[PDB]
Order: sequence, then structure tokens, then C-alpha cells
Amino acid sequence: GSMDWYCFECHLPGEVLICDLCFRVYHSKCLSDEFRLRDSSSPWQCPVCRSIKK
Ligand SMILES: [Zn+2]
Ligand SMILES: [Zn+2]
Repeated sequence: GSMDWYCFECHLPGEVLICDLCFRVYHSKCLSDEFRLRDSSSPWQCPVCRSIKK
């Protein structure tokens, strides 16, 4: 998941990424491009959900 807005003070967009399995909210700018990439087919897994055992 995600939410995006446009800040009228700096005239740049902002985004948070929301894990589809644990619902944690990441600054999109805190994540590398590999861990931001989403496909229109499967849920976005955050760094913890991607990395944790079973
Ligand atoms: Zn701003
Ligand atoms: Zn997660």
C-alpha cells in the first residue's frame, strides 16, 4: 500500500509505503529502489516481512 501527496511549500511530492502484511508505514525515501519496487500482481512486503523467518 501507499499514500502520496504534493507539498505546496517545497513543490515536491511525498509518499509513504505501507506493508501489505504488517501495515508498517515507511518513508518512501528511506528505502532503496529494490525495496520500493511494486508489481500490479502481488503484495508489497516491507524489509522486515521480506527478511524474517517463517
Ligand atoms: Zn515539502
Ligand atoms: Zn511488513
